[PDB]
Amino acid sequence: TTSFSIPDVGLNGIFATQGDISTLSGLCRIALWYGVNATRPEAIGVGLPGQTA
Amino acid sequence: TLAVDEIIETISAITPMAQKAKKYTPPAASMQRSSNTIWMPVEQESPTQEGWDLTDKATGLLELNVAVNMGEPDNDFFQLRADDLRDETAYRRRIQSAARKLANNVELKVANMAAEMGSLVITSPDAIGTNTADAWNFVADAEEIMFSRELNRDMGTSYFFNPQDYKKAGYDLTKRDIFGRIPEEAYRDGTIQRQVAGFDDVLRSPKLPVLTKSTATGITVSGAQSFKPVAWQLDNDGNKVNVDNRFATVTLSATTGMKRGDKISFAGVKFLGQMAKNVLAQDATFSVVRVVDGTHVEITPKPVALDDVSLSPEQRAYANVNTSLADAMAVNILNVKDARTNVFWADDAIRIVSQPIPANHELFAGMKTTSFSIPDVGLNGIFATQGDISTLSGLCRIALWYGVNATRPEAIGVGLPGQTA
Amino acid sequence: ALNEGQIVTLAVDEIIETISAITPMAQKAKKYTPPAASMQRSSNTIWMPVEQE
Amino acid sequence: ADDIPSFQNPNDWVFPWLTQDTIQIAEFYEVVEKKETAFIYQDPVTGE
Amino acid sequence: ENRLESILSRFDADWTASDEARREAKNDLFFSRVSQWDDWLSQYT
Repeated sequence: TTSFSIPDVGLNGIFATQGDISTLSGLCRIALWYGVNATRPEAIGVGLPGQTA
Repeated sequence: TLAVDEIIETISAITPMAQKAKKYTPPAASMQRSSNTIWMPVEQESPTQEGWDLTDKATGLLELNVAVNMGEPDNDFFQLRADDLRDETAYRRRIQSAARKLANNVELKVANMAAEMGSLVITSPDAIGTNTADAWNFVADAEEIMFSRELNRDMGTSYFFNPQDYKKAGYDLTKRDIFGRIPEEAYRDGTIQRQVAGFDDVLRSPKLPVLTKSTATGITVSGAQSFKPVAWQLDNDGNKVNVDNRFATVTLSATTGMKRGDKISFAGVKFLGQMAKNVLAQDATFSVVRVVDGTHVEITPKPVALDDVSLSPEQRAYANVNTSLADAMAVNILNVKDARTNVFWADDAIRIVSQPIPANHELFAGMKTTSFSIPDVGLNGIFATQGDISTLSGLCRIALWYGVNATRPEAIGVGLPGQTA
Repeated sequence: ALNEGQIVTLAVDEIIETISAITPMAQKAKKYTPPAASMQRSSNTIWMPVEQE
Repeated sequence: ADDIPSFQNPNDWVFPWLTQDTIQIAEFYEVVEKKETAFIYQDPVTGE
Repeated sequence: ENRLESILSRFDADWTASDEARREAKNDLFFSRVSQWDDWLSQYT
C-alpha cells in the first residue's frame, strides 16, 4: 500500500497493488474512505421553485 | 544412509544454431499496440525495357514486405518448500537445470523452423558413405544452388550436419590412405574442417529434426493459378492491409498425406536467376508450410512466374520461377524416406524476435522479479518468486518470451540424403 | 504513379480532453481527518455535544 | 481576502481539542538553473 | 499543461512519497508533547 491524493477536494485515499505469479498478472485498488454527515439539518435548507398544485 | 551433495553430472548439451542466429528486439511500447507483429521491407527489384518510344509504358513502383511476430512464453514454473532439506539443495540446481532447458528449447525451435521452412532442398539417392568425397559433394550442391539463385550471402553461410552424417564425412576423409593436414585433423578429432566447399561455418548440431517420409501420391494442381507479388490489399472495410510475401496458397487435387515441412516440386517449373531472370536447369522446390482445408496447401516460396501475362511489369520484376502452374501438372514429393536433415542457410535468414515481460512494475508488488540470462544463447528472461499466504512455502517462475522467424525461406535450405525408394 | 508500397497506421498520443468538472459543494464543505488508524471498519462513529439551551 | 484559500490540511482532528483552525495556503518555491547573459563592463575607476 | 496542474502534480508526488515518515513524526510529536495515551476509540466507550 501507499497513499493516494485526490484532486480538488482535500482527501487522501489508499493505493494498493498486488502481483500474482501464477497468471503473471497484477491487481490495483484505489480506496477512499469518508463520510458526509449533516450535523445541523435545521441549518441546511432547500429551495423548490414552481410548486404548482 | 548418507546423502553426500557430490553431484553426479550426467548431461551436457550445446546450442550452435540458436547461438548463431541473429536476434532482434523491437521497441516494446510499439510492439504492444501493433499486436506483437512488425513489418520489414524487402530489397527492391526493377523492371527493364529497351526501345526508343516508350509512351504510355511508364511503370509504377512496388516494394514487398515480410511480417515477423512472436509466440508464447516458455516458463519453468515450480514450487519451493522450506522445511524440507530436500527442496533446499534441489532448488539451487533446479534453477540451473531450468536455464539449460530453456536454452535447449530455444535451439530446438530454431532448428525445427529452419528444417520445416527451408525452401531449397538438396536430395541424394543414397547414403553419404556410398561414394568418395560424397559429403563434399553434398555441401557443394548447397553452395552451388545458393550461388546460382544469386541469394544475398554477405552476412555469411552455414551448414549443420547431424552426428551420423558428420561421422560418415569424417570416415570418408580418413579412408583416403593419404595424411596431409585435413586427414590428420579428421583422424585426431572428428572434425572434417571448419569450412567445407565454400561455406563459412560447417558444424554438427545434435538436435536436427528428422523429416519423415510423405505418403502423398498422385497429386496434381487443380486449375491454373497465377500468384502475383503485392504489398497490400483492400479489406472488407476499404482499409489497406499489408501482405506477407513469403507464402502462396495452392489448390491441389487432394492434400492427403501432406504435413508441415513437406518438400515438393511441380513438374515443369524451374528456378530463375532472380536478378538476371535466366532460367536454371534445377527444378523449383517449395516447402509446405500449412495444410489448410483438404484441397489447399500453403507453400513458402511464392511462385511468381516469368511467362505470366497477368503480371504488371513491376510485379514480373520479382519472378523467381520460369513457368506458372498448368492446372494438371504433377507435384512431385522430394522427401520419400525418413532421414535426419542437414540444414544449411544464409546467416541472415533466421532471426529470433525477443520481448520483455515487465514484471518489475509497481503492479506486481509482492512478487520479487529479477533478470535472468539464458546461457550460451543471447537471451534475457525474468526470474520471479513469491511466497505463499502461509505454510512457509513459495513459488518460482523462470520465463522467456521470444519468436523464431524465417525472413528468407528461399535462403534457408535442407539436405536429404538417401532419398531412394 | 501507382506507388504500391507499404501501408502503416499511425496513433498519436495527443489526447483530446473531453471532461471538465467542478466540485464547489465539496470544496465548501469542511474536511476533518482523524489521526492515522483512529477508527476501524467496525467502530467509526463519534458523538459530539450540542450547544446547551 | 474574500476568497478563503484551502489546501491539504497537515494536521489531524484531535478529539479532545475544542477548536482547530481551518485556513490553509501553500508557498511553492522552485529553482531553475539556466545560462543567462552577463555583461563585462569596464570600471571607470580601475579593473573590469 | 496547466501551470497549476504541474505544480500540484509535483506536490502530490512529494506528499504521497513522504507519507509514512510524516505520520510517524506527527505521532512522535504528539506522544512527546500532548499525551502518551492516544487510545481514542476507547476512552469514550
